Amino acid sequence: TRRPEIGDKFSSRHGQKGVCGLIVPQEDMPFCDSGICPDIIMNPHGFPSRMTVGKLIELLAGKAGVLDGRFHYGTAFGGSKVKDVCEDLVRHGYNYLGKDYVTSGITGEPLEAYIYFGPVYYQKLKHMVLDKMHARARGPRAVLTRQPTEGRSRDGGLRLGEMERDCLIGYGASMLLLERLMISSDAFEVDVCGQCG
Amino acid sequence: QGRFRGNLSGKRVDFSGRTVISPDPNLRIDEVAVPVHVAKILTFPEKVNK
Amino acid sequence: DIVERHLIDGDVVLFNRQPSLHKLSIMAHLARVKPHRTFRFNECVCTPYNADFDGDEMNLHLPQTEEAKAEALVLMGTKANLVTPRNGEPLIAAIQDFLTGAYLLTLKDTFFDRAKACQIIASILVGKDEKIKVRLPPPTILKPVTLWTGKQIFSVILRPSDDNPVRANLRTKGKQYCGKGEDLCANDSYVTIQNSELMSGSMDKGTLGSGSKNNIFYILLRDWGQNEAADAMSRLARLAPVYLSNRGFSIGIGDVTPGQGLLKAKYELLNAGYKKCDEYIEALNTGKLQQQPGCTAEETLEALILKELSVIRDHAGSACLRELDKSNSPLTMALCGSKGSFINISQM
Amino acid sequence: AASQAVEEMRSRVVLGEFGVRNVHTTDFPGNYSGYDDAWDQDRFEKNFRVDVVHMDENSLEFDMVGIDAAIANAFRRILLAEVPTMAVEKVLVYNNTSIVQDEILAHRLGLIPIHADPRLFEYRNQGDEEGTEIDTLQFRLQVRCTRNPHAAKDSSDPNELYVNHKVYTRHMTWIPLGNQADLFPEGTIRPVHDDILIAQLRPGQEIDLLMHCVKGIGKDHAKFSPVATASYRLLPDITLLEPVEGEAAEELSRCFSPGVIEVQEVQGKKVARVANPRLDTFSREIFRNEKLKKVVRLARVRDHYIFSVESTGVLPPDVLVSEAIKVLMGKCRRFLDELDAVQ
Amino acid sequence: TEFFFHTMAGREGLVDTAVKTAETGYMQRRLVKSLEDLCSQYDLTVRSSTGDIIQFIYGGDGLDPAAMEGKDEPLEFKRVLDNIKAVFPCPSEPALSKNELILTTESIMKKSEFLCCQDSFLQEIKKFIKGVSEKIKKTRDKYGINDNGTTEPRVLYQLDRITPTQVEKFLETCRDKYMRAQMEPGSAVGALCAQSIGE
Amino acid sequence: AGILFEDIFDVKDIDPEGKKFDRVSRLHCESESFKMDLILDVNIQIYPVDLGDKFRLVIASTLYEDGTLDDGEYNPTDDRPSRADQFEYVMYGKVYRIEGDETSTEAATRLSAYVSYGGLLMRLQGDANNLHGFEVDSRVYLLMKKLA
Amino acid sequence: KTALEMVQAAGTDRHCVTFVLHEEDHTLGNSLRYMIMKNPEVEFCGYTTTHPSESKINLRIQTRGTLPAVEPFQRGLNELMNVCQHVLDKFEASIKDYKDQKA
Amino acid sequence: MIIPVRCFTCGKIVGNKWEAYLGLLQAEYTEGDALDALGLKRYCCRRMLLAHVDLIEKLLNYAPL
Amino acid sequence: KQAMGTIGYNQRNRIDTLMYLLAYPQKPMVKTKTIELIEFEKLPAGQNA
RNA sequence: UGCUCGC
Ligand SMILES: Nc1nc2c(ncn2[C@@H]2O[C@H](COP(=O)(O)OP(=O)(O)OP(=O)(O)O)[C@@H](O)[C@H]2O)c(=O)[nH]1
Ligand SMILES: Nc1ncnc2c1ncn2[C@@H]1O[C@H](COP(=O)(O)OP(=O)(O)OP(=O)(O)O)C[C@H]1O
Ligand SMILES: [Mg+2]
Ligand SMILES: [Zn+2]
Ligand SMILES: [Zn+2]
Repeated sequence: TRRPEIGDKFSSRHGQKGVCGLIVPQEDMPFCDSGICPDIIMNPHGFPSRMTVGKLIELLAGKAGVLDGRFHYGTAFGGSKVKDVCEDLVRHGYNYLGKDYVTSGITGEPLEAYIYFGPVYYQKLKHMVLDKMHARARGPRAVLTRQPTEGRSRDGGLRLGEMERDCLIGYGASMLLLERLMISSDAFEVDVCGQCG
Repeated sequence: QGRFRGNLSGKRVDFSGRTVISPDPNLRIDEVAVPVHVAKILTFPEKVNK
Repeated sequence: DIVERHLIDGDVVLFNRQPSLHKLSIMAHLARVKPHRTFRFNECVCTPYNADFDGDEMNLHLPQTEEAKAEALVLMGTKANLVTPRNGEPLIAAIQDFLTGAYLLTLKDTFFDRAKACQIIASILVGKDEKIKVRLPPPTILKPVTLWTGKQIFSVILRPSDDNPVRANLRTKGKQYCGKGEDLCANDSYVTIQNSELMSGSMDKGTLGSGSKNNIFYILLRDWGQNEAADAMSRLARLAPVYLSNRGFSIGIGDVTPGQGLLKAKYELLNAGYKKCDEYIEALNTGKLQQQPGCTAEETLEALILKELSVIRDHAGSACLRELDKSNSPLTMALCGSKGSFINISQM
Repeated sequence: AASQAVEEMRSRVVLGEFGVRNVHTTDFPGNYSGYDDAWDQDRFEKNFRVDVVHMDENSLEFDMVGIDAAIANAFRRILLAEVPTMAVEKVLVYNNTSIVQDEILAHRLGLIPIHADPRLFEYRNQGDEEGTEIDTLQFRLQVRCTRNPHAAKDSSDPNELYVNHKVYTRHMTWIPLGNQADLFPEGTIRPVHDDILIAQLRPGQEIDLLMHCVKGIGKDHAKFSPVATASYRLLPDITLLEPVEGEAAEELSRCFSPGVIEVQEVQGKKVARVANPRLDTFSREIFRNEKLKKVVRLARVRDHYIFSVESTGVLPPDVLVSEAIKVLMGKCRRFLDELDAVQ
Repeated sequence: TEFFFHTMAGREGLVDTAVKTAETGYMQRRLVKSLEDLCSQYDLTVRSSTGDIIQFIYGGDGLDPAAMEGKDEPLEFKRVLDNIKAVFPCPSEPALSKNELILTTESIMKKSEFLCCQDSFLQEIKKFIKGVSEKIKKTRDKYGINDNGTTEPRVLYQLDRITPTQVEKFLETCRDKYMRAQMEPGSAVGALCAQSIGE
Repeated sequence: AGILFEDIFDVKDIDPEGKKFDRVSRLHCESESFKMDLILDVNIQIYPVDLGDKFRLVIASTLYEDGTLDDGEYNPTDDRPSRADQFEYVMYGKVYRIEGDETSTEAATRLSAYVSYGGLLMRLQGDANNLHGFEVDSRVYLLMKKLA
Repeated sequence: KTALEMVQAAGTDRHCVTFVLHEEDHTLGNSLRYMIMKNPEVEFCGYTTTHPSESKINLRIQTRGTLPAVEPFQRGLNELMNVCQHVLDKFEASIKDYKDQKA
Repeated sequence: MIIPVRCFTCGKIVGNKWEAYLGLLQAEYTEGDALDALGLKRYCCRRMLLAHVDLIEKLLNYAPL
Repeated sequence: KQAMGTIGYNQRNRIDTLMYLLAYPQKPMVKTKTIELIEFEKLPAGQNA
């Protein structure tokens, strides 16, 4: 039984994949006049570059629906129009654009700009930080080449690829490259004859 | 996957970890946050001196 | 004796993203242990790693040699690799939610009282900045009301304490600069800073971003060393989010809705473009059409139709930009250059 | 004039079409020239007042006049997180054959509020999982679902076919420890709502468990939060710049809340006026009408906060506000004692 | 139809990026494998692993591309002069004329520490000094400023105000920046070039 | 007296390029005694102005009329007889630019002082004789009082 | 071990002091900031959070003259305590008269 | 699977108002009027009760029993 | 295609090498007609927040 | 070895 934490990947049914960056308490969350605190706070900067107006339309339709007890339709090339959900919002006493007067929870003072609140259908993805967390000690090595194994289920270590070697060369760190690729990976002591080679 | 490209030029090493990243502005640009779990696994050999 | 100690604070540690395009894809940082389970770092270093925090997995290596540790800290130090070797442009700079926050902070509309200004200034007094004096700047307006402008609060980041020898000076043009004001632009888009004090202009990607030269952090790096630039970036990353959260910045469906004049202009432009395209079609199909040089008649018609459609597009975009009111979150983020542009706004 | 603008900035918070202005608290010494905003206990005790407008079970609404946004937010946050209560923490399970998962069952049991008075208990020390009479409570839940011996031939509804198929929280039985039976009369220690559906069972399945509840604050976990919704809002004060009459006045009654703007026929013509600005929620629908934008001025009173506190039923909300103020006083006293010990 | 066309364009962009990833990966691999041998020696000559010289001096001048402040230029003399004037404003020293500025520049440049500097940078410094001296002369001719220092409106001296202290600071700063912007011996210039071309 | 400049100005335009900012406006003003043009950013929210307003403006080195230039730090709480008592709108800024007029190619006698009151721009242009005492990197006080 | 004082530098200057408060949050920080900002002898008052993971806050006080900046701290604490006592008494009296007039 | 006891956003007790809501669905009440009669003013509890799917009985149909 | 949620009514008796289930799945408020056609609302894979 | 994924 797992609880959402830092590192869990979340989707918002619009290709806006995200990772939980911080878990703030309830009192730190901003609150409206009715006292509702948001569960998920998403960055607005993701909207202009991606032009996800459909997300805003879905939010508005969902807010109107949860206000009037209906299920609006987001059918392709159709569905409920913006005018209908705006009328549903203005009828219930809320703003016709979703933006509501919100007071900051931290300072206790109202915000200079209204906040876009609304119910969004967020879906959690199978990509978890707990399953993806990996750390490699000395551990086991392969029989053929005495190097760490490949995968995490095999208790493997991370590989310094060719491009990483190129970057280390460009930096000029000869000792670090030597320690990584020789000392810490496949160091060995052989016996060579100086006569025959 | 040959010896030169898979075992000589680029090979696997230990004392390393892989984890998903998350933002944290309260840290300096030259600092990185490491989980306690990975920190207990990745060890550093320190020589005893005076 | 050798003691295999746990990873503690201060250890130099390599941090890398497996897709490596340039050398800045892997850097040596200082490890700080946290109770969570993710690799956390300052978002200003996101541009070198080309990360976007949408599930990217990054690698973290621990050197097992003092010589390797020292070489990593010196050669691959984050403060020592603030600029790419390709063209010298700074990559580690302000990013989204830092360009917009600083832009809204340095706007001429900002006027803070003593309490809010003191709070915003103290928001950065953590870590090594706990052993310095605040040096509260004198207020601009004092007789009617004592108000501190946002530009002074931003300049406090450059020179926090009295003993700080940082004297930043810069004179450049912004993104929305008219071209004739010469530090007197109506939009106030001429950046001018004297003695680490923002005298005129508003911060944007052209001055705080990782685009090219004339960056304030680049000037600090080239004039006063790496440590001062790193401290300024840390103060910015600790100050801008606090003010951005205390002020509030949101986008709604009403921020992208078209106006009545915009709809009328779009209708007229579509009608005119369709009429001209029909005229061109009739001229090519029935009769002789003026053939452009270097191409056939069909390619000439294609070019003319593309020109008419682009005319419609750009005129509708200009009409939408003119009819849009200020404080619009898409327009605000497009002006500062943090994310998006006028083309995306016109399309959406 | 300038004085009117200064007073509006220092007393009112204006809500514009695109953004809100005058949101920062500025009544501080040195910010204003013609005003001595230095702290005065006498003026504060004179101007401050509390007026309760509505008070029923698990619901309170009261207006505070003279307090600031900082202290109001502090009270709200203390009520939300720093008020300690009793909630289920430990779950000992004996042969849980239910379809509902054991961890999910424990999580659902933890969210169930307890009517026990938290002031009569203490915080459990670090460790000590066995628990003592002072700092724990035990609730036994043993439900065995079986087929009804007497039912109809069809019995399509599960109610007639099976008995105890829905394990409500009323099946929880408080088991006294030590002398808790004598201190607490029968019926006091019990679930709050008594109708919460914990799980649903089938014949053959059985749910047997014991629940150890200890004192805790809402900051540690949301299950200790006594208040369901504890918030505060600035008191609106809608003002008319020019007298609005005629049919457009009716539009005002349709632009704002139905209960704030009232139309009256003083001379046979309808004229609108503000009746009760409290009921308005500031939907900002007056900005849609082009003509009626420059005739009204929406504003919020800075030093007038209407607090609405809806609790979960653990204790009446007035005692909750009292305990929040007591917790703030205790924090202040602890810090004063620490400072005195330092010096 | 518009949605279908937009999806077509998006898929075209996606396949373009998919091909570009592998193509540039192979190109970067080849470029780095070819260029990884070069290194900047201590005699300012770039030589290969076998000892053969590729360049007698890197880039013809020997400056670090990472420390290139201007547009393929080591310093922006205008910004440096403005910074020197702003950081060290000397109010107790009189302004300099064109002849005095040229004289003090020629006197400072002929010192020993400026001999090891490259001739092109010194010529650029002389050109910038001559340009700013011509600007000061034009300003003083427009506003009738006398070089004796006895003009009644002293604010006229604030138009183009320069003091020998600021001149020395500017020259020393330019010399230090040019010295610290040169190629540090031992740097893997070939790998840096390969990466800066492949990225 | 530390009065560097003092003159009565009349406003000729409020916003020649439109209502850019809600709180700040770019007033253009002309003096009566001399031909001193003034382009000044003012805060209309706390100090409203009109098109036909006429106001006296004084740029002083110090805020104390006795000549004490001790301005290491300003304490708003301190109460003492100062120059700001005789004016209504007081700003604190620094003269950050002194630029000669480039329109007149020869025999030019006009200068311009650019002062930044925390980003609020003030260009005072006119005869160099009136601008005596203005120096770069010098912090001054602006005092504006509307007249009848 | 809860509230600890820190001088501005090694010189041990009493004008600029930093109080580090443990197991606290924005509530008490903002309340004390508001209660001590009204003190005319305080030039700069400001509270901040080091990191959301750990529960600690840092307040910084810089006075005007030669105040040790510890006396304004105790002054603000006592003023906040008095305000809390007054609002508690007023709320109790209000609830009592409401209960009396309701029946 | 089953109706949650606490609301995600606010925290109002909503698990005890599920079956009665079903009764309001067994009666002639619609969604909106039933949610209003149940005492859910804020839209968060309305979304909690309306968007909830009762999957516990479908699982009990597959229970061992 | 990687969304977490319920699989079917027999997800408890089903034993697979890896299964992800949601504690309190909720049907979307803005549902397409395709959702009603494929009966996705009977087996949601997300929550409305 | 195969394949589905994660950027
Ligand atoms: N068909 C099939 N071939 C496999 C499998 N695993 C490995 N191979 C073949 O073996 C080669 C790779 O061998 P490895 O995966 O290194 O074998 P390994 O994991 O070292 O084997 P162990 O030492 O037993 O763990 C490939 O070329 C495959 O053709 C498998 O599961 N199925
Ligand atoms: N095949 C690959 N090779 C190298 N890097 C990859 C590959 N696939 C994904 N990545 C990583 O993911 C990043 C690609 O993201 P990018 O293409 O810039 O945005 P995007 O996926 O188009 O998102 P939008 O569709 O714009 O929202 C950059 C790269 O480091
Ligand atoms: Mg990514
Ligand atoms: Zn041999
Ligand atoms: Zn709710």
